[PDB]
Amino acid sequence: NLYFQGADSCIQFTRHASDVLLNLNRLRSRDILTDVVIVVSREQFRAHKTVLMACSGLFYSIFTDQLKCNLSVINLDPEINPEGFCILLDFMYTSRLNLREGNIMAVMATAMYLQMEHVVDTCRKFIKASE
Ligand SMILES: O=C(O)CCNc1cc(Nc2ccc3[nH]c(=O)[nH]c3c2)c(Cl)cc1[N+](=O)[O-]
Repeated sequence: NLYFQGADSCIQFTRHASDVLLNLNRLRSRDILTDVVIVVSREQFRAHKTVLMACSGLFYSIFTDQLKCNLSVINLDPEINPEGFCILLDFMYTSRLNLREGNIMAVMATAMYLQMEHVVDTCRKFIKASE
């Protein structure tokens, strides 16, 4: 699937961006070219620094710091919920946010810590609606 757009009339591929993420998530599943371990409450999550930086203000700041960009292990605040992190990491790699009544507060807190503004705002709206 392709279509035209812009004063260019440039060809755009509809599924290209989502296909790239699908493939990045496959690399993560197979531990191919992963270059960082994120440690949350003694659980370990392998990932790609570029994907993290593309989705999170916190990770953008870390991995653009000339000192911290060389670390292969990054520890998060030990009060961060690991399920909250796993939900957001999955979101980064898929566009899908598995928000539920039983996890929304943890996910929101985690998204605030990671500086994922669109997710925070979304959690706020869903909390607002249920009051
Ligand atoms: O059967 C295959 O081609 C292997 C399928 N698996 C796979 C494929 C890719 N990239 C890939 C490969 C060939 C392509 N030809 C294209 O036009 N685009 C392509 C993208 C990545 Cl990055 C991870 C995985 N993976 O880890 O599973």
